[PDB]
Amino acid sequence: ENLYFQSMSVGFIGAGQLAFALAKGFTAAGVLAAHKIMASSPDMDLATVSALRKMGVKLTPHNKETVQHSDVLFLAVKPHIIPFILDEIGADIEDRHIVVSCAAGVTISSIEKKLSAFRPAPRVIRCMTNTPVVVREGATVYATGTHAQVEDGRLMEQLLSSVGFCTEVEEDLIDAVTGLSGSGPAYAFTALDALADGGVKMGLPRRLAVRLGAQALLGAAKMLLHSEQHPGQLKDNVSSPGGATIHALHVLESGGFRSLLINAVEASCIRTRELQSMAD
Amino acid sequence: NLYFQSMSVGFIGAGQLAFALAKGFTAAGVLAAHKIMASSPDMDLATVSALRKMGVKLTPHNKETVQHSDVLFLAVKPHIIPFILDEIGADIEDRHIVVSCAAGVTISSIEKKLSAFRPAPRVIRCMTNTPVVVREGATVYATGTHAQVEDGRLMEQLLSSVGFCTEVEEDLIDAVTGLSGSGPAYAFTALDALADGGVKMGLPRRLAVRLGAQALLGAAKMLLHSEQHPGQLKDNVSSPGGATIHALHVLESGGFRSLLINAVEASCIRTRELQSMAD
Amino acid sequence: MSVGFIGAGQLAFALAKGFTAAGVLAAHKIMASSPDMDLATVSALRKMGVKLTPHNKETVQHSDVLFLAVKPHIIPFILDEIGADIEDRHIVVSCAAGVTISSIEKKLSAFRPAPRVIRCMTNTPVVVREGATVYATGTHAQVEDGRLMEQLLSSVGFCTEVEEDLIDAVTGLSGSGPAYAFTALDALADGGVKMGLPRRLAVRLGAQALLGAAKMLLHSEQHPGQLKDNVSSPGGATIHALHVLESGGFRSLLINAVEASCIRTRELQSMAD
Amino acid sequence: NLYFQSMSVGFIGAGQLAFALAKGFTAAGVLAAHKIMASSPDMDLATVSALRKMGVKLTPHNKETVQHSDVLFLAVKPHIIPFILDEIGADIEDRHIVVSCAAGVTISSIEKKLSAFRPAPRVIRCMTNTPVVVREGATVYATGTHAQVEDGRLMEQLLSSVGFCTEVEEDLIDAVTGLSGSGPAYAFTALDALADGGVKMGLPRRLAVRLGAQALLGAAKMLLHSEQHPGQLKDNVSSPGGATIHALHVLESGGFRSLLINAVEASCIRTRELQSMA
Amino acid sequence: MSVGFIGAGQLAFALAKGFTAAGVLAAHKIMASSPDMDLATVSALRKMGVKLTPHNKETVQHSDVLFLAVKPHIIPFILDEIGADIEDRHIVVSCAAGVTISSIEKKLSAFRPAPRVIRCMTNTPVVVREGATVYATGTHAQVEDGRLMEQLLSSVGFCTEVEEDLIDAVTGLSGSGPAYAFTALDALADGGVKMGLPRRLAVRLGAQALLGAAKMLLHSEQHPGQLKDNVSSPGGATIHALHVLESGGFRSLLINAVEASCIRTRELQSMAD
Ligand SMILES: O=C(O)c1ccc2[nH]c(=O)[nH]c(=O)c2c1
Ligand SMILES: O=C(O)c1ccc2[nH]c(=O)[nH]c(=O)c2c1
Ligand SMILES: O=C(O)c1ccc2[nH]c(=O)[nH]c(=O)c2c1
Ligand SMILES: O=C(O)c1ccc2[nH]c(=O)[nH]c(=O)c2c1
Ligand SMILES: O=C(O)c1ccc2[nH]c(=O)[nH]c(=O)c2c1
Repeated sequence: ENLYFQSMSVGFIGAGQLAFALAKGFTAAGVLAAHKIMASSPDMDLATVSALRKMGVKLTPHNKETVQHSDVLFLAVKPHIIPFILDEIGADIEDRHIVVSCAAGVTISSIEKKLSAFRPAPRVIRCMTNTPVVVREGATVYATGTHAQVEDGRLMEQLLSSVGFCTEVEEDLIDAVTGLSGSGPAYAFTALDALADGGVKMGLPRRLAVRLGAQALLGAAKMLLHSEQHPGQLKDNVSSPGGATIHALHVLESGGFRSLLINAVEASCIRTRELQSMAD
Repeated sequence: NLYFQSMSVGFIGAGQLAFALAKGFTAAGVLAAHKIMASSPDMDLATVSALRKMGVKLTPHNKETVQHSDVLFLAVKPHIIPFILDEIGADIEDRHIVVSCAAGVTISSIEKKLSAFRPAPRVIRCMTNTPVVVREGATVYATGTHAQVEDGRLMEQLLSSVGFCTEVEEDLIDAVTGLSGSGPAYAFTALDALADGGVKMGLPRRLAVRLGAQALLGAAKMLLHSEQHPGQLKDNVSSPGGATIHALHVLESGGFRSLLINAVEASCIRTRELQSMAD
Repeated sequence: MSVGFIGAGQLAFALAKGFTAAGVLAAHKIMASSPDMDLATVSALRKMGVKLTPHNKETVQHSDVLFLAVKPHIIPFILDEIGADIEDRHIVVSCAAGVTISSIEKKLSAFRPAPRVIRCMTNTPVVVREGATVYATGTHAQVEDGRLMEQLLSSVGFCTEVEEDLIDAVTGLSGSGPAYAFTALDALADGGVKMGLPRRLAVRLGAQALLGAAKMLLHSEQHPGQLKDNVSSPGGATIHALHVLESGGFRSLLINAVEASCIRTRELQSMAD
Repeated sequence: NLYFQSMSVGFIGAGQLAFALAKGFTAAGVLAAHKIMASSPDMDLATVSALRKMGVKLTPHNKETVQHSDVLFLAVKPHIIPFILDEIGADIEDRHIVVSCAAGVTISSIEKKLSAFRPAPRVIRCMTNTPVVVREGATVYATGTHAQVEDGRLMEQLLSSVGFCTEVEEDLIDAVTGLSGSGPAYAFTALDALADGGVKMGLPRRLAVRLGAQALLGAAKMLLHSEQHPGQLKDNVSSPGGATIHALHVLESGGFRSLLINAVEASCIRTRELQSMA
Repeated sequence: MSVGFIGAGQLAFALAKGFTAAGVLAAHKIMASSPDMDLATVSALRKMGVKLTPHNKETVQHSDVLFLAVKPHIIPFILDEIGADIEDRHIVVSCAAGVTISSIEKKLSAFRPAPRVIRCMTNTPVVVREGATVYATGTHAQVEDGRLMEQLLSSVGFCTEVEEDLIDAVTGLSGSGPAYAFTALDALADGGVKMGLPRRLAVRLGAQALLGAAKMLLHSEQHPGQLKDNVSSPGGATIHALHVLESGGFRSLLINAVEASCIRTRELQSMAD
């Protein structure tokens, strides 16, 4: 509302799944006109690029053009690409820019070190988000850089709140957030596929089983978000004595279900830390 | 702009699912709380204490609920159902729609007990879940022998106000129980574990719970709004060599998918057992 | 166009058989050299019509496109043997797993500047013209070099250009993939035999099943999970079998395999460098 | 080809298998799409939409499919078969060849139900799979008590147009179900996982899927065109100390082979159960 | 002495090849009958010099010792086909797994009293004269019948008489044993290849290792655990490898195998009876 009237220009360096998801989310939110977004990519024959083209997002092979168009500039490329990108358009970053890095593991310090060689006070924000911004139910955290104004963090929270949950964190939490909510949707998609397989095994049509499993997970997550109760307490409320649910919970426990999800968060976090160590 | 002006709803049993439906129904604005009555043997229940605050009428006597109500939800444990039907069978009238939410309990068994008192009882079997309390439930129903077409349409309209609702053949309901009946508990277990993972890697517990729940909510919503297979949506998250595909490997190495299949199967089989013992 | 092979083991035979079955090369325009002129793969190229020789230098002098079909540990010795013989006309195509374009160009540049080098990763089903091939172009490979290589290798299966840093991963997937499939086919046949089928029939049916599913996926726009959903009737035989695969961590074993083959390929080159 | 000259085909059931066979048949040029009729209890399915696109005639009444068909494919679940035989049984004539594709359902059970209407029903039992849609199916069939010599011949020619087809004794069919009936789902599972492995090691998903499918297709063709044992072909692929033999070890360490045996066995046993129940 | 085979699959070929290699029977004094006169095992007996025929009755009329080398589910049909043709002179030797002497004698006694029946459990290495055979004598088998059978089958490997109730267990051990060994040899060769040996050499060395160890044990009075102790030098390579076998439950897998083959053999006969 107030952000739409700001008439912001947004740029994405990188035109893959995350850039498409955010562009789709921002336009569905009405905070940005699609034609006020510009995206660049070295490979213009990607499917995500054609989807962005149909939305009306401006597309170019030239990262400099994205930079010059943009007020808020998202870096949506892989971690090992970031230093080459900063070398290439570092001279084109202006005082008016806010540079938002979405690269997993890449530290504000490494970005500011590159950019400060060109102009002395680059405004940098580090972001970690996920694909459900496309349905305006993302989970986003951000940390502000050395030179990011207080108004810069409030602007970014306003923008990212339009497509889901958003909150400021200290940067040292972001690798862990990556393993939880960055990778989280993929754990859920895996779980939903498996639950549907279970529904089909027990005689449900696939379409119904997918719908029911997804509705179950959505409702449960919303319950927890609207409850101040522990998830174990909500689990207890579901499970009647001797009943169907408690029998199913036992077979999950017998396979170490809980430990697998802990293993997943840890593995994603650890990999995020070693992608940056390979950079560093 | 739905509102059932001439419908009175009663709950026999005042436990978790009764409160959840009454809360969902009232939050939806389709029923005034004062047109809902609930009966319970343990009037010191925490759920029976909350229903009073909403304005739901409470009574200790199942006969009062039956006499007050047109739509009668049977929200009791499965083994109590034949004792309930023995109690109020002679009080069932033509106007009544009896909606059983008892897991596993067949329409045939309910109709056989009620038909000893008055022929043609109108019976609908329901399987729903606790997220109706936030109007995001997953409900299926099957109509009995003597249920009229308007009965099912009315129940679907009512249960659609608190989440997804669709008609199914009765022999699918034990499997629905294993999937969406028990599913929220699988999700609560997963969210506790994901939060433990976040805490292990250094996040505060409160933030970890919030992020994990938001992640699951968003992913579920994506799937419901997409025509794409969940495997395609999974593919879009995982960048080559990246954090997510490394985490997906450790889920696979533990047989994560098989445990969720095991769970649906175990809940379904137990539902079939509970009934085969009722017979 | 004349083609030569340094090395005459399994992969050299598979390419030459595929190329000539494709009609893109005449067998008499192909030359192959081997140290052990007693390998069974050597006698097969003989019956095929390929010109044979023990001298690596003869192959170089007779061919324009030069395939290096030797084990990765022998490439430096081959380059040191023939490096003085490479000319402006030669396109050197290394099929050795792990071996970098950099390492080939370094050895050859000591003899003549700007060697034209291509790195290729292919697999044995080129012998039935259904291989899977990727290639990366070297520093001095001209534009027509890559296009020529794609034209040649597309005649024996799928072929596409990649950045060289993907090739070790390709090795773990389609380079080693046929071996995973042969293992799977042996095991599926054992399962058919356990359940009462004659071995010959069980082999034929399992192989046909795998061929048809692979073709379905290549010819469909749909995700393999969606095609899986279409096979599995509710409550049926297939979804019961898929559960027992999942319970054993079937998917993770295949991920483990691609990872292990890729990592070993990286080790083999690190030991070379 | 004079077998298929004036032949009309009907599918009772409009699910995934009826669609796959109708697509395969029309793609093969054996039958014309308009000469094919299908019936379903729910004309609002996903597959019934595609069949309408192809030009196949659709109806909600199975009696209409029977009266319009020479070769009648029963493409429904095994528990529905006795209900369908009760429904259309009085309409089966001496001209009809009844082809059951239901898993586990025995020729004897079908003949018993149809013999109450007319005494010599011509029955064939079939087990095929979804890759008939690209004419690379794997099909077996067994002929019933009253199937004429030309009947199995016609069936052989029809199903060979869409892939491999051979006659078997009926007592092998449950085992074939576990192997080539369910087989494609094992392959799709394996291809999804192999692509995940490629992605973990840095490949784009689209490329990883293409390479994995091509690897599987090429290996399968190699074995079909070779007289050699699959273990021999495996040995030819594995260079000493190399990448492939290292990957084969980790497959062996997880019992990869036993999982595929388990799968064939579980599918076969479920097929026997579905019949022993119904 | 004239010998016949009803059945001409793997086991019939192995016995006939072993017998004639042993010099105890002339190939022209051997007759074999099969329904599928197109099996590869049938053409091998042809090249060997064995007289072939499709008619089970011809084999019976031409031979004195009559081997039943058919699958266990076909024995009753064979007995019903030829039972009227058995005479005083015939010794009927059933090699079908699980099939009891009782069931054979019951079917044959309906035609002529006192049929002379032997039950045998052998294995494929009779083809190289290193088989393992046990036999049990029937109710009406004379004393010279057992001694003759031991003389014949000792020419193609180890042979001893047993009580019939041990034969299902023997089936699980030496009947199925060669298959366990072939599996073990394939896996040991894979291990040699992983560690850098060429496949042909790894197969030869692994097979020689197994042959020599088996011969050591047969020729020694010592317990296999004691011979194991003699191989394993303290701190050495062998004792490290034995630990990893133990950690995987190697011994229990072999016990599982003998048990599973024995139990299945009992099931197959229970289904027959
Ligand atoms: O590589 C991955 O698995 C992955 C997952 C989520 C992510 N979310 C985000 O905001 N930036 C990222 O790079 C990102 C990467
Ligand atoms: O025992 C349980 O865990 C359980 C779970 C979900 C349920 N949903 C419903 O509608 N009625 C029920 O009894 C029910 C019971
Ligand atoms: O040793 C191996 O496991 C192996 C497998 C496939 C290969 N394909 C190719 O093109 N060059 C290679 O060296 C190669 C090696
Ligand atoms: O139950 C199943 O999963 C299944 C799988 C493959 C099949 N192929 C066929 O031809 N008829 C079938 O019923 C069939 C059923
Ligand atoms: O089917 C089997 O696994 C098997 C193995 C060994 C055998 N040895 C013998 O003498 N008669 C048999 O039937 C036999 C059967």
